[PDB]
Amino acid sequence: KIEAVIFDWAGTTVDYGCFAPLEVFMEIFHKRGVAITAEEARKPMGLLKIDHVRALTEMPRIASEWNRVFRQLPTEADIQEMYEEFEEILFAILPRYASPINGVKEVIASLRERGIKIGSTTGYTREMMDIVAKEAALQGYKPDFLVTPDDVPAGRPYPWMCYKNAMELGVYPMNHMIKVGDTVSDMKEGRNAGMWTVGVILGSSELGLTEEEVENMDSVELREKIEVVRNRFVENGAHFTIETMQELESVMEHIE
Amino acid sequence: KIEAVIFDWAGTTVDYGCFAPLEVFMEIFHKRGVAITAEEARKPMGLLKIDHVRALTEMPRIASEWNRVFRQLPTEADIQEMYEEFEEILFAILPRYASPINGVKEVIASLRERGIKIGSTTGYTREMMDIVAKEAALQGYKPDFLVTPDDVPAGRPYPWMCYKNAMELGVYPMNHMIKVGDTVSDMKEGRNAGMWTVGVILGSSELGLTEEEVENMDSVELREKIEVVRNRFVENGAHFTIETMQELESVMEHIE
Ligand SMILES: [Mg+2]
Ligand SMILES: [Mg+2]
Repeated sequence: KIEAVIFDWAGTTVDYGCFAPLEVFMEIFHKRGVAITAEEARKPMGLLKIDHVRALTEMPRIASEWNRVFRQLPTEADIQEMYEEFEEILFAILPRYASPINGVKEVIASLRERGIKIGSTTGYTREMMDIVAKEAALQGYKPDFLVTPDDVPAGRPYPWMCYKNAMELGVYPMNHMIKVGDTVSDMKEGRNAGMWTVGVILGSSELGLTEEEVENMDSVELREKIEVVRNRFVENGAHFTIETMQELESVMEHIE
Repeated sequence: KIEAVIFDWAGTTVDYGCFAPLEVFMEIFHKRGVAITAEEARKPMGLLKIDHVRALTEMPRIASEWNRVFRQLPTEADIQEMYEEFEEILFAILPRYASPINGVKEVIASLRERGIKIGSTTGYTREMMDIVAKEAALQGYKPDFLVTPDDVPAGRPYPWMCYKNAMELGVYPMNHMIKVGDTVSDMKEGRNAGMWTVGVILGSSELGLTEEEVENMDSVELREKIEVVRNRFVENGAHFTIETMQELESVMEHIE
């Protein structure tokens, strides 16, 4: 029997498409003269903040209208500088990216009515979680427990945060707990903690799309884009994969 | 691949038969008309010494006599009095049982120069451990890290103290570590946390015999009482079986 399930935040239970970072970066470039495509910015997603900015600096169609504007090429100070402005802008807007993802509520309220327990981990800092968590409760969502990289020696990929959840909820053989996320980073955490690990595709920043794009998109442009993400999960630990949260119960039943 | 070993304290790395509590466990009970056997008092060994006494009240033979000299089953006072007394009598001799089982230091130095990290769990309360380590350290042993039942929500059988060691030593997968102790409760802690669980016998508590009592020991008596203990372990989740701790450096290479 699994006695607990452990969730991630942006891309899984909140922010469909996990655009929160996306708009900060977009702005940190628009505001400087350069306009950058949603496809440009969501490519280096996955690296650390600062390595995501030197990456936007080495794409040709970008250096090439920066040196049309400043008539020089991007600098180590320009990179050191675009980074500083990150936090503020993310704080500024975070209260707009904390809507619980569609249909997530109805499954959670279905897990508790079985006596299952609910924890969560994130990459966001404790000071960022002070906001997300607040607006999510207003809009309907509050896990049984919450941990951030600030409570442990190190964040994802290490399994430290998952162990805390085990202690706090009072559950112990780990393979008695399921872990659910929306990125490569999330699959690794789960394996390194000896937990059963799952992945979600729709609205998972890995996919990149917006609820509306997903519904009006061409039945064949969609299914092939999906398959890419499902492979990427699998190739990184993923024990199982799902399109939406509504199939989670079945992956629990499977496990037995 | 094992990067770490977690050791118990009494009867595993220091004392030799425990005993530091044995005599303090039988009087507090003799003082009240009840009589308890070294075998019975030695049964729940390993718990937090607060949880231990309690287990001695929930033994049907014992209760059958807390009800013979008193109606009343014992309750919270019959329990938090014998304890109050226990710490008084024990806090008077402790520093006499902080001596390393013969030739264990000799192992621990060979495991270190081989890069492995050594951590530990126990049943003593932080107050008590503060004393025993102080002496142990003088007479040879100070491990890399110590975690007591006072630093988490509960004690052996729960896996919380081990997860901690892990968090603090920097080792991931929970099977890259080897758990080692001298009681039944020690065998469960180990498997409840997904580690390699191994018990020691000669100089333990479920053998509760002396160093020199074990020298002047026949052979048809020695060769058997030791199976009586090698069978009490395995029946409670033991992966391996050792007679003295010079045979550990092998059950390591074996796991591979
Ligand atoms: Mg995510
Ligand atoms: Mg012991």
